[PDB]
Amino acid sequence: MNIFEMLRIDEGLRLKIYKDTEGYYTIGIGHLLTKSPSLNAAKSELDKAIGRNTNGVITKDEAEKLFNQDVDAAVRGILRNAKLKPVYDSLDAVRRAALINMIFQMGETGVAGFTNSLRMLQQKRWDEAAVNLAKSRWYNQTPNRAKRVITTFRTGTWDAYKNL
Repeated sequence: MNIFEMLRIDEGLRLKIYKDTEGYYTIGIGHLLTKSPSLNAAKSELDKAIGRNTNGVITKDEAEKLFNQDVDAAVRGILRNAKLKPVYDSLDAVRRAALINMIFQMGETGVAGFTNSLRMLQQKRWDEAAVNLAKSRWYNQTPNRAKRVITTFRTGTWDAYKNL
């Protein structure tokens, strides 16, 4: 268990281009390709990102490389966000992955809005943070995933991912 496996499970890994919920071309582990409605355009973007003429199809390895790039971007983002940096800075390794998981799902700005829960996490008030997060829209919208992430924050272990 590592971040890649965690996200592969939570977000799912797609080897072919598809449309996200906002109707935007995406691939791999939730990797947004473009907001253009043009598939050719998405295809061009994809080849660039993968560094291969893929004709809209990628390998798991290529998805992982892609994923790493996103993680890196997420980390740089966190590091320039006054609401997230302090929490991230305080978190142990597994909890960091749980936070990055959230960013993958909702975007940095969206995660940064969980003001109170973030504070609790920074304070190491695990159960309190868990209870607070269980009240969220996010929890009620994608409960299975949210519950896994929450359990990860509560325990600091990968326990929620052991038997899926």
